[PDB]
Amino acid sequence: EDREVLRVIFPTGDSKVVLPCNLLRMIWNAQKIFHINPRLPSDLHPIKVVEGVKELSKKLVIVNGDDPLSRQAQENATLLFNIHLRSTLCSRRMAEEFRLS
Amino acid sequence: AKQDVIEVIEKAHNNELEPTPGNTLRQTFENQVNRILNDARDKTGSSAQK
Amino acid sequence: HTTLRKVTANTAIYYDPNPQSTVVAEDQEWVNVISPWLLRVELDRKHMTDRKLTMEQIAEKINAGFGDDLNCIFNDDNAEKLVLRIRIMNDDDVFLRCIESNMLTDMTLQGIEQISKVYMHLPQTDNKKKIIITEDGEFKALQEWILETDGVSLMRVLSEKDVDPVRTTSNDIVEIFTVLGIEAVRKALERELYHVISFDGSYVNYRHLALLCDTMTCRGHLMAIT
Amino acid sequence: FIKDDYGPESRGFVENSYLAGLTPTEFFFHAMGGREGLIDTAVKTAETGYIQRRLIKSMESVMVKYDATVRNSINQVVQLRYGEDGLAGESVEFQNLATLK
Amino acid sequence: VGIRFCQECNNMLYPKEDKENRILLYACRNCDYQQEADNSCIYVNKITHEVDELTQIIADVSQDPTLPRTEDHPCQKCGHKEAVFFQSHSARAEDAMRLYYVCTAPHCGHRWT
Amino acid sequence: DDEEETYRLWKIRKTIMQLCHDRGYLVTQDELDQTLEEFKAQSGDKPSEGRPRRTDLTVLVAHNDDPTDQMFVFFPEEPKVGIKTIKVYCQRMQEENITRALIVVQQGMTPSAKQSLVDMAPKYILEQFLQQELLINITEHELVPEHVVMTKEEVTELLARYKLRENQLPRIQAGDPVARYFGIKRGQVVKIIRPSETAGRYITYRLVQ
Ligand SMILES: [Zn+2]
Ligand SMILES: [Zn+2]
Repeated sequence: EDREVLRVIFPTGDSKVVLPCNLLRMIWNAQKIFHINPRLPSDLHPIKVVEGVKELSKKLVIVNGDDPLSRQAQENATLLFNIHLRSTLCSRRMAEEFRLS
Repeated sequence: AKQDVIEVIEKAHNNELEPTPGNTLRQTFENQVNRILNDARDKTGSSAQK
Repeated sequence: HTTLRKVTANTAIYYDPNPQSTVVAEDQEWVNVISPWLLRVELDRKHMTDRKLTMEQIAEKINAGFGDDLNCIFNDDNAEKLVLRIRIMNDDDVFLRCIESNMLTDMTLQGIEQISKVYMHLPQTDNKKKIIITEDGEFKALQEWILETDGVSLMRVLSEKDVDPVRTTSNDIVEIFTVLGIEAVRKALERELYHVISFDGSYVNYRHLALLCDTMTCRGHLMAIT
Repeated sequence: FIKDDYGPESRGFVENSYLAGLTPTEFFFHAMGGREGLIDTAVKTAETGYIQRRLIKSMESVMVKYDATVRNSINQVVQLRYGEDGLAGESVEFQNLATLK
Repeated sequence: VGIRFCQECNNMLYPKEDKENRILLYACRNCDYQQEADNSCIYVNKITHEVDELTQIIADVSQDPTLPRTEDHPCQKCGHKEAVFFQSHSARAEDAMRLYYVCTAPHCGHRWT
Repeated sequence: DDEEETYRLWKIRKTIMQLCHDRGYLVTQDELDQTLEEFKAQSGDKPSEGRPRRTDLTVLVAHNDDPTDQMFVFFPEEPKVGIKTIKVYCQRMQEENITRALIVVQQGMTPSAKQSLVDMAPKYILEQFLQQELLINITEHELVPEHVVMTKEEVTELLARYKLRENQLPRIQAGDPVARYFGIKRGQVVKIIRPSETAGRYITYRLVQ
C-alpha cells in the first residue's frame, strides 16, 4: 500500500528525497558499534522488528492530540517518513542485509 | 575548424544552405558557425587536459 | 495564427467596367461567369500548401467575416496561379482599399489569435518526457511530441480536440489564476520559481519556496510583493 | 577587415592562448568581452538588493507560534505546520526511497 | 504605376470615374483638365516586398577600397575576370546571404547575383 | 459546420454531468461517461436546424440525500441572453418547486440580466457559466488539487480544534473557477487535499470570501 502511495506522490521516477535522519547511516553505525559480523545467523526475532517499528511510529508525533482531526493530521504530516522507515526497517531486509542483533 | 567554417560560408553564399525548421537562414548560419567553433574549443581543451 | 498576409503574394486594384470583359486574361473567370471596380490578389503555393488551406475555405471566411457585402471569384488549385478577385454588390472606391487593409490585418485563416509562433520537438529531460508504469511495475521514460508556443491563450487551447487537457501548463501565473484557480496558481508559481533557482544547478530547501508561495496566495488573490 | 567578413577571426574568435599572447585585433575583442561582465557586475547589484529588501519586508513578521503553526503578525494562519511537516530545515538529509523503483 | 502631373498647373492628377461611361480618368483638383487612363491600375502593394536589389546597385560602388574583389566569377557580358562582390543591407531582402557582383572594369557596369 | 458543434455540445454535457456528480446530485453511471456515439444517436446529430435544438438538452437532477431540492441547467439559443430570455426560466423556476438552476450562455450575458440574477439571489440561487469555460473539467488538471466542501458541523469542529476565529483562515474568493465550479457562497470553508513532496500529504482550508 505504501508503494502505491509513493508512486502516486512521485510521478517523477527519481526517489531522491529529503528526510529528517539518515537511517542507512544509523544502521551502519549500529553494525560497527556492536560488531555485527554479518557472516553468522542473526539473533533478532523477526516479530520484534514489526512490533518495534509500530511502537516507534507511535512515538514520533508532529500534531499533538487524540481526536480524529488531530490523528488524521498526524498521519498526514509524517506519512513520507513512516513510509521510508517501514520500507527500510523490514523483516526480510533486516534479516538478510543488515543482520542486526 | 577554420576550414569547416569557410566551407559553411561558401555553402551559404551559393544558396546551398537549407534553413533549419523553426529557424531562419541567418539564425541557422549563426548556429552552425557557433557549433563548429565550440566543438573546436572543446576538442582543443580535452587535448590540453590529456 | 495565420492572417491572409502570410500566404498572399501581392495585391492590385483595377477598374474593369464589365465583369465578363476580363481585362486580365483569366479563362477561369470566363467559365465562372454589380461593381466595375474590383480587387485582385495573388497568393503563393508554398505557404498555402504548408498550412493546408483551400480556396473554398478562404471564400467562406471572407463571406462570413464581411457578411455578404462582397463576393469572391477564386481560381481552382489546378492552375499554377493562386488568383482570386473581389467585387461589391449593391466613399466610392477608397473604401475598397480600406477593407483590403482590414482583411489583410485581421482575417484569421487558421489557428487562434494571441499565438504567433509554435515550435515542435521531442523532449530530452525525463520531467518533460511522458512517464508511465508497465505491467512489471517499471517507470519507462516514453518519448512523445510536445509543442512549445510563443503566445498564451490557455483556455482556447485546452478546449481543443486531441490536446492533452491534464498537463498543459503556461508559464504566465496571471493566466493560470484566471483559468484554473488560486491553488493551481500556488503550485504553478512554486514550479516556476523553483525552475529559475535550480537552473543554475544550485539547491534551495523546499520550505522557503513553499513559504513564499503561501504568503503571496493565502488571501485568495495574487498578492504581488510590491 | 574586409566588408562582410563572417570568418572566425573577423568576428571575435581568439585562436591564441594566454601563453602565446593575443594579436592586437584579438586583444581589442577580448577587452570588448570583459567589459560586458564588468558592467553586469555593477548593474546586477542594484536589482538584487532591491529584490532582497522587497522580499523581506513582506514576510518579516511570519514566525512559528507555540501551536507549531505558522502565522503572521495579525495571527492569520499561513501554514498549519512549518514546511508542511513541522521540521527545521537544517537537520534534514538526502535519502533514497528503496521501495519506489 | 504611372503617377502623372497636371499639364497646366503642375499638380497630382487624381483618379476618377466618369459614371456615364464608367471610364477611369485622371483629373486635377484645381482645373478641369482631365486625361484618359492607360493603366486600369491605381493602387499596387507588394506586401512580400520581393524587391530586386540589382535596380538599386550602382556601378560606382566598384571604386570602394574596402570591398572584396574576386576573379573566380567572370562577367557574362564582357568576360572580365575582376569583379567586386558585396551583400544586401535591407532586412526586407528575400535571401539573407545573397551576394551581388559588380564588374570592376570601367563602363561595363554589368550587375548580377 | 455540424460535427464540431455536436462535439462541442457533447463535451459541454459531459462536463455538466461531471459537475453535477461532484456537486452531490444523483446522476446515473450511464450518463456520467457516455461516448459521442450515444449522444449522436440519442439527440440526432443536427445542432443547427435539427432535433437537438439547444432547448431540448435540459438536465433536471435531484440531490442524493433527498429528491426534493432539484437543479435545472439551461442552454439558451440566443448568443447574448437577456432579461426577456431569462424571465422565461424564472417563470419555469416558480412554476416548479425547484430552487436553483444553471445557465450556460453561448456569449457573454448583458449586465442588466446579471443584475437580475443577483437581486433575486435569496429566493433562487441561480448562477451562470460560459460555453467556452465549460469545455474542460478544470478539476482534472494536474495543477488543481482535490477540493472538498466542508459541512457546517465540520467547520465548527475545526475552528474549535485549532481555536482560531473565522477570519484567521486562508481565504479563497467566490469568483475563482474552482469555487464557481462547485457553486459555494461566502462563509463556507473548503478543504483542499494536495500531495506534499516534504511530508506525504497536506490538508489546508480556504474560507470563501
Ligand atoms: Zn490642373
Ligand atoms: Zn563586364
